[PDB]
Amino acid sequence: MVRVKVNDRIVEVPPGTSVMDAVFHAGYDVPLFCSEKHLSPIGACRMCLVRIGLPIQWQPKLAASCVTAVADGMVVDTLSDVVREAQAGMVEFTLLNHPLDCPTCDKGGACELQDRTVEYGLYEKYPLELPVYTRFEFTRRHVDKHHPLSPFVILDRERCIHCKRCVRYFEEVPGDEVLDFIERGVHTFIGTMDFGLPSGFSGNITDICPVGALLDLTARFRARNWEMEETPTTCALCPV
Amino acid sequence: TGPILSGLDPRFERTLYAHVGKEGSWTLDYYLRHGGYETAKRVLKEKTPDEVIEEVKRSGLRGRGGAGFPTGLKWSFMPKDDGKQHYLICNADESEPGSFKDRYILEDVPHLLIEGMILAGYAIRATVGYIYVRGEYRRAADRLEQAIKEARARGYLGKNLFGTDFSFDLHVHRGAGAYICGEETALMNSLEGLRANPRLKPPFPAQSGLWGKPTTINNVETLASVVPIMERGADWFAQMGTEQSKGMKLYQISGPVKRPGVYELPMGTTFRELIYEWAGGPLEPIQAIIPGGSSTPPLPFTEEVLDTPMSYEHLQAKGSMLGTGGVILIPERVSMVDAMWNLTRFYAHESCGKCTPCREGVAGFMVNLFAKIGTGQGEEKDVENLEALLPLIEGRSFCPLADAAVWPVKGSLRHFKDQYLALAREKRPVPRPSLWR
Amino acid sequence: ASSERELYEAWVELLSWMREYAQAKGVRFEKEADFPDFIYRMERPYDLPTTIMTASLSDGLGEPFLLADVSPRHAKLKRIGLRLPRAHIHLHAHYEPGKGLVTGKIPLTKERFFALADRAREALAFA
Amino acid sequence: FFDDKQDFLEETFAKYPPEGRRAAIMPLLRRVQQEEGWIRPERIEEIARLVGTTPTEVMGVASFYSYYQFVPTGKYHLQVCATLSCKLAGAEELWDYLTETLGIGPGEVTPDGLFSVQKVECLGSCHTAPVIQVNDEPYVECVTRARLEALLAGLRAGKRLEEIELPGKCGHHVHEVE
Ligand SMILES: NC(=O)C1=CN([C@@H]2O[C@H](COP(=O)(O)OP(=O)(O)OC[C@H]3O[C@@H](n4cnc5c(N)ncnc54)[C@H](O)[C@@H]3O)[C@@H](O)[C@H]2O)C=CC1
Ligand SMILES: Cc1cc2nc3c(=O)[nH]c(=O)nc-3n(C[C@H](O)[C@H](O)[C@H](O)COP(=O)(O)O)c2cc1C
Ligand code: SF4
Ligand code: SF4
Ligand code: SF4
Ligand code: FES
Ligand code: FES
Repeated sequence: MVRVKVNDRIVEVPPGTSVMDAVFHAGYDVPLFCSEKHLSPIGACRMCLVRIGLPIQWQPKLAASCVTAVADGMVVDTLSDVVREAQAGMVEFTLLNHPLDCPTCDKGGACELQDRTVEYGLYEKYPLELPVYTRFEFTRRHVDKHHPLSPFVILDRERCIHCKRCVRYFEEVPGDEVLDFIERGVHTFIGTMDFGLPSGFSGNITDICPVGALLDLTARFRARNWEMEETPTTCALCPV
Repeated sequence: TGPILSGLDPRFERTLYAHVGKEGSWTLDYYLRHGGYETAKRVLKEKTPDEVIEEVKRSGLRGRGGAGFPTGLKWSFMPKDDGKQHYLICNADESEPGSFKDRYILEDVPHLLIEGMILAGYAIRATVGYIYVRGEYRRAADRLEQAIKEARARGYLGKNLFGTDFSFDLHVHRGAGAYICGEETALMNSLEGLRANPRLKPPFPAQSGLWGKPTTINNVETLASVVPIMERGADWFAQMGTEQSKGMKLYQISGPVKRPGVYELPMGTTFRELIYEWAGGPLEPIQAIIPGGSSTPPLPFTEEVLDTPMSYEHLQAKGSMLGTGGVILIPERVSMVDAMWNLTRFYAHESCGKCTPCREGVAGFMVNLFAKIGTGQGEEKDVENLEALLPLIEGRSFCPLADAAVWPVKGSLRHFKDQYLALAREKRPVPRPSLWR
Repeated sequence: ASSERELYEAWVELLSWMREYAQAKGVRFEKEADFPDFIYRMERPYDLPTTIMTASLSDGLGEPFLLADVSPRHAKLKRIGLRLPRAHIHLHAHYEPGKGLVTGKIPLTKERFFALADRAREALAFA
Repeated sequence: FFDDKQDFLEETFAKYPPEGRRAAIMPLLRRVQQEEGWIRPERIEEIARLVGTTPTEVMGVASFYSYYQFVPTGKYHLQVCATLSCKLAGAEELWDYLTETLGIGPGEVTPDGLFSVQKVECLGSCHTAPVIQVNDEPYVECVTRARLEALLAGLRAGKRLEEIELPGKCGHHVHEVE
């Protein structure tokens, strides 16, 4: 198997492994929005960036660890100042136009954006200088809000960060295309002409959306993510 | 004189743009009367595909879309035999500002392009090919379909061409005016019935293109340049330009000049020759020029700059690059801030939205930064921040359009950040003089 | 300058028109979102006239066809905006003194907005 | 819409592989645009049913390009190029004068019923700037105030673009500026 090195660690890993899996299998960490388990990785959020050497032969531009294959004897750097500064910058770009709904957002604590923001954002700039959070002091993007797409799912087009998870899933897993973007640029937004949301497996996007865009109407405004008492069990509605 | 072509030396032979504008040049009869389709006849029955590929490989013919990759080696990357159907893609999406050169090739000399596409299809075993034209070129599209119909009637596109075991056919597909759809991997999405969000480059279209077939995409100027190469020598082609820039190039110029337009000139002519001998010299004092297209970084108006040979190497060593040879003159009467303003707003209009940096920063932040600066609102803070912003976008995007936005701004700062500071520290809007009549 | 004030005032005025249309064609109007600087202002004092920032006209299917927004209280480059979803149509109005509410240089009167919303209803609304 | 024309559908679907029917979304949509002036949802549903795909994908596609209009436009949809070259030739003042005279927004239509406005990026004729396009047709190039107002007075009286007297010279591939 192929030998990879992450910042202090050497890992055996099968050849077809993505660099991201080699980082995490190596025990390091990297932001993650565009990619998902069982979904085709495509470099979209540009969060998964690492440094890659393949001889010390450092790459010119940052490598997308979500769509990078791994080669034997590669050096992966996730702790260099450049990588951390770039990840914080991309978080800044992503939260740029976000609707300021966290306290009243149904996603609350179990929101990947919140966690990766507090994880990687605001690189240590060098004093005890009075810090500034956001540079964006302009008018934010405002689109349609709290729109029920279906008797189970509600849609907030402002919270979408334009990942591909729901449409990637919709084409891949059920094979039922009842969702895709409409326009382009920053005006891009999610919509449908199939209104009943006919596919019998739509609910999973509720869990996948790294933001609170698509939320469960049957569980909207009941309790907070940490507040619910979890009971892991097995469903007996059908024999699977 | 020692054999080297760098300008107006009298041994230059117009090949592509010769018949442009001549009335009835779009008739197949015109093309035939000047020796057309002879090169297809000779190559199809004499040469093998590897031979016509080696021919263009030795021609030094580099990609005419702006890339510069040897189309010979490019075709050498193809499977070159697999049993599957292959496709040849004509990229007729011309969307870079200041670029109007291929338009009239498509309008007035189509059968040159058709012969070149037949040559490339013979080279790469392409039996069917598609021509993707932008939704703003209707005259060229009409003339192209007319030419294809004529060739189909007189037996130039058929089951078996000229007795040999090769086949070829072309099909036109009109676009709807989207700059990103010109991207070679996004064009295939747009045609295929998808939204034009680019594809992964590590799989190249030579190995996976339209509908999974091994397609090859070449620029219109490249396909047209194939025909003379096969016609009269590859060395004759390589007779023009420096050691890394062989052949001729279709330069075009726009701006406050006496007679802007197109000139089929060798690679390496000085900017002074182009603007002054040909375009008649500027009409107003120019503060800078954008050589390649719009995506290229501006360079100052200097004598040591005016002497620069327009090539794939001399501009490389000066910081800018030769995208299309489409020069635009920026005068002192218009602020650089306003020029890059319009550039960034244009690139914001045309982003696909996949990459966070391009979509968000460019369409929301960068354009807003330029607006605040040049509308009499900015402060030095915005210029510092925008200065730091570009390296956060350049390195990491799925398609280089994002880099296409920062490099012109990047250089615009490295030579004219001072200007912005003025408009920052004066809190002055960009000057708005009356320019049109 | 101080034009901002009247703009927000003018913005409130705009909302009235929207609501009126709702009763005219019997079409659903919805308050989309209120000001954050009014929810999250805890003790801080608040002088703005209304609390609503974003609203829309939704068709029978609930999908909006017309959107209107106003700039927040502390943001740079303040404006009022209109958008037709799915139609790639954006309008950006200011308030010029003496003239009134104007889209750039062209006045934005009640009749213009009524016609625009009626065109959206006839064309874009699915049901 | 495409019910009437099945020969055209056969011709378009023969241009693409039997599995690549979806490519046909591009031409079919276009045929609607120039025929009816704007794209209705029914057109999109019909394109999907004919081509064997979901209306959602087709709508996303159609809204991806700037040319495809989904609201009514005037009989003469004046597409104004606003790019660098055309601005340097006065697309700012041209656009300002045009819109202020006609009194329209880019989303709405003149009450006369034949004039709509829209900004467009590079029309690929830069030396002859400024440039304007009328809904599908070869550009009216070298647009000066006289050229614009004459084109307007002609179109107002029902003159076909092919038959309108345009003052001034517009070069083919080069053009003399004086
Ligand atoms: N309208 C216009 O004329 C415009 C022109 N441009 C110019 O065009 C350029 C865009 O060209 P790109 O598509 O980025 O080309 P590129 O430089 O990335 O690659 C050139 C060609 O060779 C192939 N290639 C490169 N490396 C390869 C490898 N190792 N193995 C196999 N194949 C390989 C690529 O697939 C491509 O077809 C811009 O950088 C700019 O200069 C850009 C925008 C608009
Ligand atoms: C974002 C993007 C946009 C592009 N737009 C164009 C274009 O409008 N016209 C063009 O000829 N090439 C364009 N290209 C370059 C393509 O690579 C080009 O079709 C291809 O290089 C043709 O190959 P050739 O130059 O070897 O003949 C674009 C590339 C990118 C990345
Ligand atoms: S999606 Fe996440 S970051 Fe955004 S408002 Fe909801 S909890 Fe906050
Ligand atoms: S709605 Fe959610 S899952 Fe879908 S693209 Fe947006 S962020 Fe991703
Ligand atoms: S740089 Fe990224 S977001 Fe921008 S057009 Fe290219 S792929 Fe789309
Ligand atoms: S994680 Fe690789 S770009 Fe989204
Ligand atoms: S700039 Fe308007 S046509 Fe190229």
